[PDB]
Amino acid sequence: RDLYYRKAKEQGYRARSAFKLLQLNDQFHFLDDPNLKRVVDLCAAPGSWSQVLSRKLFDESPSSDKEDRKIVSVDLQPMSPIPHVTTLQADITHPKTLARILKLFGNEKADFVCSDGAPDVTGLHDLDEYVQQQLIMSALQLTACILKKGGTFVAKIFRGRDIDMLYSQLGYLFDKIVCAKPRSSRGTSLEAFIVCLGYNPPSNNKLCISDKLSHWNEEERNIAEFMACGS
Amino acid sequence: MKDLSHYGPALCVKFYNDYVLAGYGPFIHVYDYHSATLINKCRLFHYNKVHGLSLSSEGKILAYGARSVTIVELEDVLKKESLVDFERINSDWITGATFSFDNLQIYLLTCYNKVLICDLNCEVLFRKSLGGERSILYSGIIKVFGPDKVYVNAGTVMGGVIIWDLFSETKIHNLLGHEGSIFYVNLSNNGRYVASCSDDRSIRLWDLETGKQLSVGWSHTARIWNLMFFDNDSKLISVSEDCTCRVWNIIESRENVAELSISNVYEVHLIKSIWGVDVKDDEMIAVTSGNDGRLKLIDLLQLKRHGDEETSFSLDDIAKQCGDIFEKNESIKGFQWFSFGVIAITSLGKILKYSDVTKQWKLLLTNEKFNSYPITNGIQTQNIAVFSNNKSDILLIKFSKDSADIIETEEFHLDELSKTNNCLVTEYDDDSFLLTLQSPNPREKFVCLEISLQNLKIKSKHCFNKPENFSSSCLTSFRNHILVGSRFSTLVIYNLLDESEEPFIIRRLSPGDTTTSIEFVEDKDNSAVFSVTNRDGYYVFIELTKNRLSYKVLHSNKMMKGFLEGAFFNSKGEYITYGFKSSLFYLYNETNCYELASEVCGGSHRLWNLAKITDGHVLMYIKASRFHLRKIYNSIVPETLENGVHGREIRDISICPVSNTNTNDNFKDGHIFCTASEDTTIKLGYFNNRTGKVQNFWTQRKHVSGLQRCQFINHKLMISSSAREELFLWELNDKYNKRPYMTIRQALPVSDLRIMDFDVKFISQSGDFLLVTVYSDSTIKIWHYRENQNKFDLIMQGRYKTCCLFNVVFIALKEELLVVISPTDGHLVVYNITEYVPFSVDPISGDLVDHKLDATISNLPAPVAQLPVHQSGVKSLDYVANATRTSATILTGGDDNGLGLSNLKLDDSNKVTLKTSDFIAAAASSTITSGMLINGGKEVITTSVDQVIRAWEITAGKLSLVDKKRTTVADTGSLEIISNDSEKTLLIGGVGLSIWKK
Repeated sequence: RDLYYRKAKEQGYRARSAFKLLQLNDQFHFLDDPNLKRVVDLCAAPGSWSQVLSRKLFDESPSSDKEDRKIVSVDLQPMSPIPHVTTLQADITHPKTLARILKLFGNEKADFVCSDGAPDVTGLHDLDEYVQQQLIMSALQLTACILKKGGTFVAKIFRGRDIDMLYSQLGYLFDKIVCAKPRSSRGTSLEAFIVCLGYNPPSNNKLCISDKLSHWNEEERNIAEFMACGS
Repeated sequence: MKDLSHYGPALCVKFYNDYVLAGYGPFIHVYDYHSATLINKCRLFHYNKVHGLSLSSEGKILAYGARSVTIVELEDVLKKESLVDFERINSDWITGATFSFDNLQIYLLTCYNKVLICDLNCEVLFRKSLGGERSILYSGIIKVFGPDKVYVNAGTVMGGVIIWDLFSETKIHNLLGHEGSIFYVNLSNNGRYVASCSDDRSIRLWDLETGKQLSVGWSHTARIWNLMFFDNDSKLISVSEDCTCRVWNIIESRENVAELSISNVYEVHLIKSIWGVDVKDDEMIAVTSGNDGRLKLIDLLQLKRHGDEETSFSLDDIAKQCGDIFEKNESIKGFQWFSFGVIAITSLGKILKYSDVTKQWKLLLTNEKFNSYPITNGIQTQNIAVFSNNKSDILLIKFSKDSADIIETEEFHLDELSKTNNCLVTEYDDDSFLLTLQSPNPREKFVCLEISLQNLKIKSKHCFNKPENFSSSCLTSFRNHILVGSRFSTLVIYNLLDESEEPFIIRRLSPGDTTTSIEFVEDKDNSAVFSVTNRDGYYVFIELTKNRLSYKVLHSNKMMKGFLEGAFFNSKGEYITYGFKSSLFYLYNETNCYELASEVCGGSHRLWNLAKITDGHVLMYIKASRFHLRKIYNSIVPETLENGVHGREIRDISICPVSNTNTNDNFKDGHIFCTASEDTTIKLGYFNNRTGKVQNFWTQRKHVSGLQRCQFINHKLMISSSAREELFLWELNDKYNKRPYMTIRQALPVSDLRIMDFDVKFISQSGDFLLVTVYSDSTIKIWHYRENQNKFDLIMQGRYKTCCLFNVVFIALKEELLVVISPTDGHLVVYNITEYVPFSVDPISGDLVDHKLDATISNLPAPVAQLPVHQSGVKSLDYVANATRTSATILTGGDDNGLGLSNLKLDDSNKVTLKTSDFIAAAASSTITSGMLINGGKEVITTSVDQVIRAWEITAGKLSLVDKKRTTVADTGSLEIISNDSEKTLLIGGVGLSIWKK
């Protein structure tokens, strides 16, 4: 109901959150690379980050770097279709949605995986923060595989009491872990974004990543470096 | 540092044999609930809140919250301050916990629908789980029916309620039907039913044997957080984000198995959620625990407990007892309550008596003079009915206590009045009362009669001239004067000793129209304080002083909603109010912000009356051709065990600074302070310096949107701001014995955009001051506040660039007046405005001197210093100037979780240099929200969203972290510090409030 909600209606973006990934890319410039070719948007509904992905890599990109470019956006909620985006209605847990995503690429790994997913906050901060690190963890499942080694992973975080756990739990897997508010991010929100650059090495009703990151880490906290993003 | 008190989210509550046990942040509170005494506070968890607890028959307490769990002895909880060493951390979030049937194991339900069976040291013995896909849970309970019959009841994110048998690891039901995530599941004790609730706002009743949905209930208007069966599984109680607790009947029939039927709605917590609930089947009492830190006791039989709470009579019911005596179109037009019951009068002047003892009505007498629009008044204490009409006729009747016999009667006609349209009465002294009568002819007199309480004869008659815009609406007496409430917020005071004296007229006390009550509160020296309510919701406390009279407004506020018909103080000094919101009568504790009773009246509510009785009130009213009697009994148990604070973010806190003034002695053991919240209110209260106990006084409601700042700028002035250019200057009065008072003195002129911050500098001894405000659009304005004209004059305006400006501060060094802002680009920007404002700076501690020139709007000069400090927006800004006021050190806490220390210096030629002295890049894990310098700049306390309070020391301009301590206050965003005389009191705000000592 702020600035960005009318500026979203003015540019045909599905939600105000579209500017968080834009104001993010005003830094890091992970979407201004002409070599950039395969991206995954997880928990994408209603799809404003996928629009930004479409506009940046097709509508505003020379025809010379549009080759093999492929955007697949996933949510368990059905999404209205987006030009140049393949929308999957599938669970990021489930079996062939990793194989399925991989088929729609030339079994090439993705250069960049993003997620702006968040459940509606309850007002109970410990629950809201834990639920958010749930969704980041399960999102990390597929990013662990499909992402090309040395490739970016972006996720929205609850920047609260236990965030320093998540950073250190993520120290094993990235070159430089960054944390960013943009400026379309409401002051009224504990919101921030964990922009993991340089995918480094992963490992080698059952056990999941949450419990094996909890396996190794455990009860330790580190502070990721901070990065403001917009201009 | 030591933690002293906490008021904040209280997640669960349990009845246990005359105790209430409350999970209250990371503590357990044990109360004796019949007296509302806090027996002990015991900290169970280092930082986690207690989400759930239960007691074994033998006094062991099982408690969990997030990943924390503990088993602890009720005996210890009663006498130990902390038991955190018994806390254990499980790897997964714990959704629920219960004792095994014999209390030798515990069963832990995780958020992934696995049950850990543990021993009484909380060590795992084995795990039970289902086969199939994982389930993520937002709720669940383990229900123990017998030693081997344990049901795990899982509420999934996807909206299924999974009921499975613990020991066989066998799915019993997958209850589908809800539309959102499941936020609570419970089972009836008799094994018949499941109840679940979701954020689809429905409650669903399921058959546990068949797995079928029997009933969907929709009453709650927001997400539902908790529910349970009670009263031998015949009722359901639920508790919601809508701040209501709702009771439902389980109605069982042959053709449909059972159905939910809404029964009662209680609004019992502040915005917003309610988390805990439990019912004591014995006494039909409920306890609820809220986000606001309030613990509420609810009488589930407020309308049934004593058996005479609700009674109604139609005119036919009455005629069956008096006989067929009423004429066509004749109805009850007035009524009063006395010891024996009701005296009423009809539109044709029939006077009727209803006996509370016998339940019988009878015709008492007829007076045909009062078939002309009769009005009813009374002196309830002395069984005196007052009847008037529009023809200047009065009839007074006195009745015997039990007998109700007419023992005195008097009648008269006032020739001074042609037509009469209003009659008011008030008590006067031990032997008489007052009666006023008024007419609509402007040159007729306002008549006040002094009448004997013994034989109802006229002792004296006084005739006053009416001021121009005057229609009397209420009456009180005080010494030898009468205070007459009038329309247009007017109050006229007459002198009963001299009807030729010019009245003392107080005009426009509030934006409202009809003055509904004037009630004496207290007096001291030559001043008396009165409560004055206005029908449109405003109430004012005025101070009347005998010097000739003068008056001062001490307090002003508005009710949140609806008509305000009166207000009084109870025996505990709490401001009680009553009125209507559309159809609904309310009786409301305005000091602590909760409803005492409510009743649906006749929409118009043309005819109603309230009277005090022993152990409560009687509300009389006409609705839908019925005469209704509603008895409102004093609560069988206390109203609250904790009153609570805000239920939303506390964005700022300010302690009223210590003074050389006449602050009352009852406040000596503590401090008056304000909290300013995102709930748009400012709460004025007090805390005890040794115990940290908080008491509420007022909740100021002027602001339209969420508060940003509030600060006591001296011992009696306070400024608050919000957005949409709300900036209010308030005046505090703390001279009287029981409570402080606060009133608006002026609002800042307005040009949408918000006032992000402000600072003030005082003009020597004037009580005038300069004000700087900075706005969301980068604009900066400097104002002169002139006391005597009570106005804000704009004397400078400019703009930084285009980004928001979050903090601003006046710094006076040498003879220069500096303005320091902290834009969201992370710079410290300095302006030297000395030459462009008509004021002078005294060389030491920096006093302004008024040159008394006329107001021109200067333009803001270009900055004299621009220092980049932080990488993003600066959330906290503070400074301390050295002994010579030649330099000041500036402390900034950033949205980049960095902490910066800068030096602002002027040389012998008065040129400004801003140099940064140190910068701690990882001063916190998340946003730093507060940073205050203490002890002459030698130390620092910071607050941050990571809920770690950090203390720093500064040596040679370099910062080092010296102590750290976690708080439960989530989203920690406000901090206030006061010295004791050195030792410090810290007030910590976010979602909750904590008081600490350093």
